[PDB]
Amino acid sequence: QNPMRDLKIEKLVLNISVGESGDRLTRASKVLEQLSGQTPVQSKARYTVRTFGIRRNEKIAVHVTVRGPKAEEILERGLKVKEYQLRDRNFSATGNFGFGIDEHIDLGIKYDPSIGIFGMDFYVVMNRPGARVTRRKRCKGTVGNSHKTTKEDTVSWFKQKYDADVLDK
Amino acid sequence: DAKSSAYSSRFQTPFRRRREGKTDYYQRKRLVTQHKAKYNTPKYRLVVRFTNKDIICQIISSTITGDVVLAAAYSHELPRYGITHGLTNWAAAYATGLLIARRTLQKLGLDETYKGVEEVEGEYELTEAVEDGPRPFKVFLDIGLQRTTTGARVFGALKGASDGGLYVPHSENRFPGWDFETEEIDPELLRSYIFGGHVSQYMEELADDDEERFSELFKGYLADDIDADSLEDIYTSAHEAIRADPAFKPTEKKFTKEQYAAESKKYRQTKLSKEERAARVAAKIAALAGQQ
Amino acid sequence: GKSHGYRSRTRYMFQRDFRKHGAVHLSTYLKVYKVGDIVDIKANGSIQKGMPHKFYQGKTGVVYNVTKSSVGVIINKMVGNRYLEKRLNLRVEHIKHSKCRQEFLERVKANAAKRAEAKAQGVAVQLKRQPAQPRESRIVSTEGNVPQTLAPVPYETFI
Amino acid sequence: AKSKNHTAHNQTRKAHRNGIKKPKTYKYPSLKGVDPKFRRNHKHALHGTAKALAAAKK
Amino acid sequence: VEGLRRARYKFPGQQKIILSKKWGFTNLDRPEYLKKREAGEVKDDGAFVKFLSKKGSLENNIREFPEYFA
RNA sequence: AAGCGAAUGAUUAGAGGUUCCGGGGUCACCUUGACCUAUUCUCAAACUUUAAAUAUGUAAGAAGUCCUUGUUAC
RNA sequence: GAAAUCUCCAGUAGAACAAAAGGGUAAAAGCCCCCUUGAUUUUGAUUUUCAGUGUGAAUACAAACCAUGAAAGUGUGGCC
RNA sequence: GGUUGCGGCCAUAUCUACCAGAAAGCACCGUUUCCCGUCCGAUCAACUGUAGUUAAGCUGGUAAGAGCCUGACCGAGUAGUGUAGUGGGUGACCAUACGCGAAACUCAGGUGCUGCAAUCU
Ligand SMILES: [Mg+2]
Ligand SMILES: [Mg+2]
Ligand SMILES: [Mg+2]
Ligand SMILES: [Mg+2]
Ligand SMILES: [Mg+2]
Ligand SMILES: [Mg+2]
Ligand SMILES: [Mg+2]
Ligand SMILES: [Mg+2]
Repeated sequence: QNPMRDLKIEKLVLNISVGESGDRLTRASKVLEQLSGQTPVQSKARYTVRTFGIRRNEKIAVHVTVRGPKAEEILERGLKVKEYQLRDRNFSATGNFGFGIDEHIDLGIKYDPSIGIFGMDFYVVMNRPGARVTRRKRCKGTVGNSHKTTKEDTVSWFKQKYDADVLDK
Repeated sequence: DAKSSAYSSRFQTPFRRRREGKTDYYQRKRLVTQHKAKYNTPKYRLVVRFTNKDIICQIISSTITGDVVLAAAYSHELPRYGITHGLTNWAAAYATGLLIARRTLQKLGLDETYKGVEEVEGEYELTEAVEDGPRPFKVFLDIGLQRTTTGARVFGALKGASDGGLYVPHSENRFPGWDFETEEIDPELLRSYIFGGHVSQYMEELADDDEERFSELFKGYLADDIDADSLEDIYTSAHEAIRADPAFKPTEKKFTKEQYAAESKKYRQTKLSKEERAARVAAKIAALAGQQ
Repeated sequence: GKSHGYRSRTRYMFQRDFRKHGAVHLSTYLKVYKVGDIVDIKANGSIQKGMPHKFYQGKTGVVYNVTKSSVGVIINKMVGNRYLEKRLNLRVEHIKHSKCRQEFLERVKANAAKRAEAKAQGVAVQLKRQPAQPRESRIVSTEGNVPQTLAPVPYETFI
Repeated sequence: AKSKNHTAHNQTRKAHRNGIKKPKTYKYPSLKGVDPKFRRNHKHALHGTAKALAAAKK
Repeated sequence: VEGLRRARYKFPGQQKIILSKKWGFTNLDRPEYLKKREAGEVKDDGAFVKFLSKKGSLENNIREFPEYFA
């Protein structure tokens, strides 16, 4: 209908969350370093609950953000593991989606410290050209309703190339 | 969703230009407010603004009814001086600052004195007040919502205007060639970027590296047969032409504003009157009540 | 015990107006104040520096000093059985020009012009203002306006 | 023993028995509290106008 | 009337018994409510009623009060 | 004084919207609580969009107004 | 998992701003980061309490000397 | 008349939904050698106006639209209130006389105006 009205993978955030901190976080950092190819960022604790074994500001998690082509190659690598099987859930009403995997270290061979299974949260953010108007410092504005990414638009975009299906089991 | 009526009634809107995201009123207050014991002395502001495709350089004072432009200079008028390419790159911003400086000094008759840095070297300099003569014209840089970066184009327009012979206070902390690890300037690097050295060195490197992207970018240089080497020469000749006549010849303005008004008056949807609004609501009822 | 701090009993006086919080508009900062200008005092609770004490809210004074961001104002304050001169250092935000003085100057200009034109003819052209006068006589016709009205009405509960 | 704590009764009658008075304006008020920079330069400006008038009149 | 006259004895002071000219608990006179009901300007609700006004979005004013506009 | 189908805080009553929010009740049940929506009765010294009366500040000129132009290190 | 991290949407402040309460504050006065010592020197003027005494607290300048910022500017302790 | 830059007043300007927009401008938009900033040229920087698109931003229009604004012998001279009486009433309170005088409500209309400079079938 218009080339500027095309879905695109704006972002691919990649998250790991640990109940404690230490060498678990450090290896949670190398597993992100090897795949993304860039330094991951660790996260503080917003507040302490004394039931999940977490204290404020102790670096309990790690996550890294990837964009452009690399987000596509990583996404296909992670979706072949799921065999392109997602649900009716896992697609947010704002047009983003995501899933989770565990122990894909059998691909991307580093020295392979294969001592410890890591789960891994893929979340992907979809946008069309013009998302800059909501992020730029000057004259920041809000995307019009027609241009907004929705869950149906993301589902159709997925059911196209990436040749997948949803709501199944 | 679901904006409640009480939310709407109790909502206080920002100032219009804050809603539009153009004016920073925190910075504008300190930019504009004058010492009350200088009762009616204007405080002049070098507004430097970058769109895509253009650089707007204006000297602006403030009144209650609105702002006043002492002088205006634009990057799109640089063709009549010699630069038709890169009308937004850092050297073009320098030439626009040089232009607004020479133009404002000519308008105020303060150009025989305060001729500024005639020969560019890249050194850090201020318009010094002459002995027993008039003080240099005072202007303070305004950059709006632009972030402050060592090497940003606003400070290139700042540098050009300073060299143009108007007094604009500034440090050298944000020019290209400054190092945070070693607090000093690179006069040679600053000068080279003033004369387009960054983009000229780019097309030099790009030409050998790969010619297809050297044909996509810098297509216009190829089109009119401009080498990288001549970019230094054209900027030098353009600064001299700017110093020759900064007079601002305006456009001949074909199709006078009355028929601009006439032609653009037929592309705006007219507001429907209150009677026609009653007709529209009556028609919507009547179609709905027609028993299908 | 009792409490008499500087800003006591200012809960409402130093309120911003409703839907009128935020930054002060630039007109208040671009207004010029000279010595002898008559100004009104109204504190802006957003600007905590250079505030008038709550006694001076609504008082009208004369500018005697002009500094960078502020104005010196002379106010006459009734202390016991006499008035005392008070000098206030107020930032421009808590200050506005009084429209009484501007309108009196307008009358002074109009008096001058009327005097200048009267010197051509018509001595004693009544420069002074006058209190509102009793009405002159008049004739009220009934053409299309015949008097017609009823009496007081009976009592009904309406509830 | 207890007694009255405070009252402004009779206070306006006392205040008015000698006619609450205005502060008796003058030409040339005190330049107390004026900005010192202005005040310093006003001294020299007045010195110069004194010289000019004295030369003009003699 | 008798119920309220018997309740008056439990209150201090003076109380009066007034027959209202309003329809039930509404703020409408009896003929005014009658002409606002015979024309479909009155909609039943839980125990009170909602009224039709010429203000607001039409779609709501037809979705609600569908008997009107006939 | 007014207001509460305006914010805050109180407060009566039902309507509509069918939600892994301990409704027992099929394994989609008039016999359920909340939450949201449009309504409804009643309130506030330490609530409020509004907002009086009375009281209260200033001005109503020669120490003024207009014109020309002398001083200054501001 | 209702409460761990990650992403987007709405969000006039319903948060936060050491401490009572009230006022104020949204490209901030809140949060994070960089730099700092103006929480400094010397006098006077002023506001509040008021006798127009003191004490406290505060305001606007002046002469220095500085901090920060690209700059206007701001800063003579703590948003009031 | 459109548009841009800088504004003044700061909703008649806001919010929701939906349709339009010639030219120019603005915009989205192409790239990462350079100066700079990132976990990430997303933001910020720089470079080419080149590869493209009015899709969005933006502007305007529609809405018995919400909100907002203005008026009304709308409610209402009502509530309240200054002054007075050896007025009424056991009181609570109330009436009257000379003055001032609301808010809610109900209709009605309206939905930015404007300054400086530049530019545009
Ligand atoms: Mg700033
Ligand atoms: Mg107190
Ligand atoms: Mg005693
Ligand atoms: Mg009351
Ligand atoms: Mg602080
Ligand atoms: Mg302080
Ligand atoms: Mg990009
Ligand atoms: Mg008596």
